[PDB]
Amino acid sequence: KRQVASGRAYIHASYNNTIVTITDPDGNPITWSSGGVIGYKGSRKGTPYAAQLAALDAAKKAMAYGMQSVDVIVRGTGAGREQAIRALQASGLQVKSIVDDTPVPHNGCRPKKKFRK
Amino acid sequence: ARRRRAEVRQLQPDLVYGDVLVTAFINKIMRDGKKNLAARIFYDACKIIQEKTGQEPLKVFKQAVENVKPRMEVRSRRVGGANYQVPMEVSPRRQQSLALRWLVQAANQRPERRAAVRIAHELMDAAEGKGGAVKKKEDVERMAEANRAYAHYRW
Amino acid sequence: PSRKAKVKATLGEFDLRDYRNVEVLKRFLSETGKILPRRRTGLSAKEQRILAKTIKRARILGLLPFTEKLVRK
RNA sequence: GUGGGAGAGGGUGGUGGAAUUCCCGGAGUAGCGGUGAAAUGCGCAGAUACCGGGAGGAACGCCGAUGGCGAAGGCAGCCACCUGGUCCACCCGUGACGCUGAGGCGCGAAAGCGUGGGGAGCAAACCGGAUUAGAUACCCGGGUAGUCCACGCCCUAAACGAUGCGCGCUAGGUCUCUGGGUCUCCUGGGGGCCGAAGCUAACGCGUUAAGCGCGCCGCCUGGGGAGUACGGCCGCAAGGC
Ligand SMILES: NC[C@@H]1O[C@H](O[C@H]2[C@@H](O)[C@H](O[C@@H]3[C@@H](O)[C@H](N)C[C@H](N)[C@H]3O[C@H]3O[C@H](CO)[C@@H](O)[C@H](O)[C@H]3N)O[C@@H]2CO)[C@H](N)[C@@H](O)[C@@H]1O
Ligand SMILES: NC[C@@H]1O[C@H](O[C@H]2[C@@H](O)[C@H](O[C@@H]3[C@@H](O)[C@H](N)C[C@H](N)[C@H]3O[C@H]3O[C@H](CO)[C@@H](O)[C@H](O)[C@H]3N)O[C@@H]2CO)[C@H](N)[C@@H](O)[C@@H]1O
Ligand SMILES: [K+]
Ligand SMILES: [K+]
Ligand SMILES: [K+]
Ligand SMILES: [K+]
Ligand SMILES: [K+]
Ligand SMILES: [Mg+2]
Ligand SMILES: [Mg+2]
Ligand SMILES: [Mg+2]
Ligand SMILES: [Mg+2]
Ligand SMILES: [Mg+2]
Ligand SMILES: [Mg+2]
Ligand SMILES: [Mg+2]
Ligand SMILES: [Mg+2]
Ligand SMILES: [Mg+2]
Ligand SMILES: [Mg+2]
Ligand SMILES: [Mg+2]
Ligand SMILES: [Mg+2]
Ligand SMILES: [Mg+2]
Ligand SMILES: [Mg+2]
Ligand SMILES: [Mg+2]
Ligand SMILES: [Mg+2]
Ligand SMILES: [Mg+2]
Ligand SMILES: [Mg+2]
Ligand SMILES: [Mg+2]
Ligand SMILES: [Mg+2]
Ligand SMILES: [Mg+2]
Ligand SMILES: [Mg+2]
Ligand SMILES: [Mg+2]
Ligand SMILES: [Mg+2]
Ligand SMILES: [Mg+2]
Ligand SMILES: [Mg+2]
Ligand SMILES: [Mg+2]
Ligand SMILES: [Mg+2]
Ligand SMILES: [Mg+2]
Ligand SMILES: [Mg+2]
Ligand SMILES: [Mg+2]
Ligand SMILES: [Mg+2]
Ligand SMILES: [Mg+2]
Ligand SMILES: [Mg+2]
Ligand SMILES: [Mg+2]
Ligand SMILES: [Mg+2]
Ligand SMILES: [Mg+2]
Ligand SMILES: [Mg+2]
Ligand SMILES: [Mg+2]
Ligand SMILES: [Mg+2]
Ligand SMILES: [Mg+2]
Ligand SMILES: [Mg+2]
Ligand SMILES: [Mg+2]
Ligand SMILES: [Mg+2]
Ligand SMILES: [Mg+2]
Ligand SMILES: [Mg+2]
Ligand SMILES: [Mg+2]
Ligand SMILES: [Mg+2]
Ligand SMILES: [Mg+2]
Ligand SMILES: [Mg+2]
Ligand SMILES: [Mg+2]
Repeated sequence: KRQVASGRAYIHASYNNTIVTITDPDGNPITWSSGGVIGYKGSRKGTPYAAQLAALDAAKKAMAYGMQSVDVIVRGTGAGREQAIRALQASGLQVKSIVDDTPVPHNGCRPKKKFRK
Repeated sequence: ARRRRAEVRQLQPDLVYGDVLVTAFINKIMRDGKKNLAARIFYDACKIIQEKTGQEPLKVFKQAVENVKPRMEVRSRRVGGANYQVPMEVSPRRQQSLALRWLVQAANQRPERRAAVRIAHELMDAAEGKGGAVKKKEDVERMAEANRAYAHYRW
Repeated sequence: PSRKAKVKATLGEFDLRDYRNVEVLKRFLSETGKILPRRRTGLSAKEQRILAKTIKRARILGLLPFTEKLVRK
C-alpha cells in the first residue's frame, strides 16, 4: 500500500525465460512476474506468449498499487522481449520511455565453451 | 497439388432451394454414388424441420452450419526433433468443408432410427448451439489456443 | 552505406588532437557511447587513427562517456 | 651525416571505464537455472530480477579494417620514462668497408616443470545429471591443476607463404598503407587482386616469381618398420636433438 503511480518497468529477457520487475522511480521493486510465476514450467518459459502473460501479470500486480506511468528498461536479447514490450505498451500502464540497457563487457571475462568463438 | 493452386470445383445449384450449400451437403450425405438416396434423405429431413420449427428449413440449415464453423484449428509441425501442435486460422473454404463434414459425422452418431430424422435433429440442435457437431467445433477451438505458446510457429 | 551525412564535411576548421574540445568530439560519437566508423566520420586512415586516441584521452577525463543507454527502442 | 615521417615493435612504472563473481544494505516473492526435451543444481536461513555501496582477479568493447609493426614467436584501454627496427628528402661524408653462413651464441605460441604469490571467469582430471543398445563422449550442473604474476627451467608446432637469404633483369591495370614533389599528376617504401612474356605435371605462380641469372647455406633419394632401437649430448621431470 504505497501509492507509487509512476515507476520503472525492467524487462530481463533471455533465450530461456523472460522476467518482468516493476519498481518505484528510485529503482526499488514493488512487484514482479515471469514465465514461472504463471503455470509455465519447462522450456515454455522462454516464449513470447509466456513473456506476454508475465508482463501482463506484472502490470496487473502493479495496478493494485495504483501505478499508471512506467519507464521500460530492456536487458538481454531473447524471445518475448518485444512481446513483453507490446504487452505493457497497452496493458493499461502508459509507457513513457523504452531503453535498452543490455550489459556488454569490454572483453572482460571468458565465456563458457557454449559461447566461445 | 505441387505445381498449380488446384482450383475448386463449382457445384450445381440446389434443385429445390437453388443453393450450392444445400447441394454440397447432399454430396457429403451421398454414399456409393447414391445421389437420389442422399437427396431423398435430406429433403425428407427438411420436412421434419417444419411442423417442429415454424421457420424455413433453409435458415436452420445455414445457421447450424454457421455455428459449426471453427475459427481456429491445430496443425502439427516437425520442429527441433519433436512434433508440435500449432494453432492457426481456418481458411474460409476449410470452415465450410469441416462444418458440413462434421454435421454428417455427428448425425450418423445419433440414436434416432432412420437417417433424415438424425439429420433434422442434428441440424436443429446445432442451430441452437448444441449437439455433437458444435462439440466438435468446441473441441477443436479448445485444442487451438490451448497451444497459444506455439502461435509463432504459424507458417 | 551512410548517405545521410559525413561528419567531417559537417564540420569546419578543427584540431584532431584536442582531447579537451568536447562540443566537437561529441559530434563523432554515436547515439550510444561508441566511436563512429569511417563510413560516418568520413575521416581518413591517419585522421581516424588520431581522433580515436584523442577521444579515448577525453573519455578518461570524464568529458566523453565510455557507453550510453539506447533510447526509444 | 643532416632534417622530417609512420607504427598493437620491446621493457618498466602508473592508471581508466564496461562486465562477471563475491560481501553489505535497501526493496520485494515463488521460483531461478538449464535443454531437443529434461534432470542434477540453486531458493523459505528469502534465491532470480531491481537500486546503492564495497572487494578482488582477469581481459581491454566501439575505434578496427581486405589496416599497421616485428627476424621469427608474436604485438591492441590510456599516460609517462627507457629502447629496437624502418621509411623519405638532401648528394654532405667514408671509399668495396660487400653477400652468405658449418659450429657457436641469443631468441622462441601453447601446453608442461621448480619456488613463491594470486585465483574473478573459464576449465584437463574428477563428481553428478542426461542421452544411448552401451556413452569411460558430444549436451547440462559442479570442479582440481591450469589459465594470471616474479624468477628459473623446458625448445616443441599445420613454428605455414607447407615457398632460406642477398643482388641484378623481365608489359601493364587496379585497391590500399606511409613518405616526397612542378600535389590533373610525378616519384619512393609496404600491403592486396587481375594479368605480358615466361614457368609449371597440373593447381597455379607471374616486378611481393614458383620467370630469367649469379653467390652461399639448409634439405630430399619408394611405402611400412620409425621419429622407433642403440650411442651420445641436453633436461628437475615430461621429454628434446
Ligand atoms: N616507440 C614507442 C611509440 O613511439 C611513438 O613515437 C615514435 C615515432 O613516432 C618516432 O620516430 C622517431 C623520430 O625521431 C623520427 N621520425 C625519426 C627517428 N629515426 C625515430 O626514432 C626511431 O629510431 C630510434 C633509434 O635511432 C629508436 O630509438 C626509436 O624507437 C625509433 N622511433 O619516435 C618515437 C619512439 O619510437 C608514439 N609515442 C607511441 O606510438 C609509442 O610510445
Ligand atoms: N600494470 C601495467 C603493466 O604491468 C605489467 O606487469 C604488471 C602486472 O602483470 C602485475 O600484476 C599487477 C599488480 O598490481 C598486482 N600483482 C595485481 C594487479 N591486479 C595487476 O595489475 C593488472 O593485472 C592484469 C595483468 O597482469 C591486468 O589485466 C589488470 O588490468 C591489472 N589489475 O604487476 C605488474 C606491475 O607491477 C608490465 N609492467 C607492463 O605491461 C605494464 O606496466
Ligand atoms: K560460484
Ligand atoms: K583476446
Ligand atoms: K593482415
Ligand atoms: K602528398
Ligand atoms: K588461389
Ligand atoms: Mg527456461
Ligand atoms: Mg465426429
Ligand atoms: Mg606498443
Ligand atoms: Mg542482500
Ligand atoms: Mg533444495
Ligand atoms: Mg518461513
Ligand atoms: Mg538448506
Ligand atoms: Mg546474482
Ligand atoms: Mg553494485
Ligand atoms: Mg578472493
Ligand atoms: Mg574487428
Ligand atoms: Mg617481414
Ligand atoms: Mg610481414
Ligand atoms: Mg600468425
Ligand atoms: Mg658525394
Ligand atoms: Mg674522395
Ligand atoms: Mg646475415
Ligand atoms: Mg647456426
Ligand atoms: Mg616456448
Ligand atoms: Mg605458457
Ligand atoms: Mg607454475
Ligand atoms: Mg603454484
Ligand atoms: Mg595456493
Ligand atoms: Mg582453490
Ligand atoms: Mg563453470
Ligand atoms: Mg563443464
Ligand atoms: Mg559423466
Ligand atoms: Mg546409437
Ligand atoms: Mg601443482
Ligand atoms: Mg605460425
Ligand atoms: Mg598458415
Ligand atoms: Mg604472398
Ligand atoms: Mg608474409
Ligand atoms: Mg621468395
Ligand atoms: Mg621460413
Ligand atoms: Mg642483410
Ligand atoms: Mg608495391
Ligand atoms: Mg602484413
Ligand atoms: Mg594471378
Ligand atoms: Mg601464357
Ligand atoms: Mg588458369
Ligand atoms: Mg627476385
Ligand atoms: Mg631432417
Ligand atoms: Mg625435416
Ligand atoms: Mg625401405
Ligand atoms: Mg619416419
Ligand atoms: Mg617426437
Ligand atoms: Mg638414449
Ligand atoms: Mg639427468
Ligand atoms: Mg605421454
Ligand atoms: Mg629419458
